Formats: sequence, C-alpha cells, structure tokens
Amino acid sequence: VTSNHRASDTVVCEGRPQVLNGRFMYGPLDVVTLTGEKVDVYVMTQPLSGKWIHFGTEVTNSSGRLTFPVPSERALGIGVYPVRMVVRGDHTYAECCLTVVSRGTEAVVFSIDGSFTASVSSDPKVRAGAVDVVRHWQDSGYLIVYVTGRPDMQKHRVVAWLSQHNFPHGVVSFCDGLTHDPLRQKAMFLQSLVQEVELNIVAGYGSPKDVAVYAALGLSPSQTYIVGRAVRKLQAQCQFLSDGYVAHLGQLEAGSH
Ligand SMILES: [Ca+2]
Repeated sequence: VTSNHRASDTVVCEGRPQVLNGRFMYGPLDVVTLTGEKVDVYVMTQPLSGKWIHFGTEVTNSSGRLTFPVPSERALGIGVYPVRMVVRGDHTYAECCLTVVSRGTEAVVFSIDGSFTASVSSDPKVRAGAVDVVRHWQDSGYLIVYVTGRPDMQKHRVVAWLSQHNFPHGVVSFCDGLTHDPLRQKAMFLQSLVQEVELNIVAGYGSPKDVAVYAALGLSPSQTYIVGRAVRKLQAQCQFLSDGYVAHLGQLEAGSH
C-alpha cells in the first residue's frame, strides 16, 4: 500500500547531458510495480528557495523505471539541486539531488556498510569517529561519494540511517537489485564516475571485500582504507584502520594522505 519510490542521486560534469533516473513501487518488498504512469519531474533550481520548477514528464516502463533527460535549455550550472519526482496519479514522490561539477572534481568514496557499520541487524551501530572522518574530507574540499551493495529498494532506510547519525550530504548510489554481483556493479559505477563524469577519486574506504573494488578502479594501496585489523592476504594491497577512525583522523590532519 505505502509508496516506495526512489530517485538516483545524479552527479554530472558541466556541459554534459543531465539524466535523472527513478523507480516507482509500492509495498515493503516493492511487491507492486508502478507500470506505465506519468511522473512529473521537479528541480529546485534555486537550492535554498524552496520553490519547485516543473522540468517535464515521463512514463514508467514495465519495471516501474523512469529515465528523464533534462532539456538543454534548462541544464543546471555547477551546484547541488534538490529533485523531486511526483506520481501524477496519487501525488506520491521520490527525492534526490542533482550535483553538477567542474571537470576533474576530486572525490572520496565510502562503502557504507563496510565503512560505517560496527554491528549487524535493529539499527546497526555506527563506528566511532566515522562521521568525523567523512566530515573531514568534505570540509577539505572533496566530493563525498557513498556506495553500497544494497538494492535501492532499501534506499529509504539507508538514507534515514545516514541522516540519523548526521553524516555529511553526499552522492548516494545503490545497486539496481537485479545484477546479483554487487562488487562488480560498484566497481563499474565508480569507473563510470571517473570516465563519464571525470571525477578524480583520491581515496577509498570500506571493508576487506572492497579492496577488489578499489583495486579495479586503479586506486593505490596507500589510497585504500580498510576497517579492522591487518589481514595477511591483503598485506600490501591497502591501509588498515587498525587503531580506529579517531586515530586515523589525527593522522589525516597531520597530513598523512
Ligand atoms: Ca546500513
């Protein structure tokens, strides 16, 4: 019964086509699919104004998915813009941000569950000092990118958790839920960030499974930060945060990176 819509946080290099994506579903399991419906797409072009601008309309396909191209004459310049997509039939919606960047914008990636969770589920507990480390990278001039292997069906819950513990705003990306190979889906997403969006990814955080993702991107072991105690098989492939995030933060502020 309850709507479970999501829209993808989109990051895009200036001058390039701007495409917004969304998926529209009802139910806990997304049991109902919203097929063939009109969805109106709004952008808050003046991000602090609270005023929505209608940009156009699309129709969901058989899987409830939506792809919306921003008309060239309405392309947004550099900045971060709220986006809201509204189902015309019931006035339900999804929200996300459109982030427009200059070429070569520098970013840092955090794998959510691997980087931030301390326990399993019941809201997982957050690792101590995690938020401050992410906040340190943002205040230092880096675009924050959050990736997770979870399906975007779970986006509402994941974002609520990030927001509850006060994580900095960033670009959040999930798996489509259908690939069955999340590690490669993440690697490919981050590659697309570097190749199509032209981001310069300077550091990667996660747990042991993420080393293969960051390695596939071309990150060096010194730029790869992995939570927990050193693991022998991974010895030269990454930096282990053996002492925790608080200690790691002091090391970053003495200019470790
Ligand atoms: Ca989580």
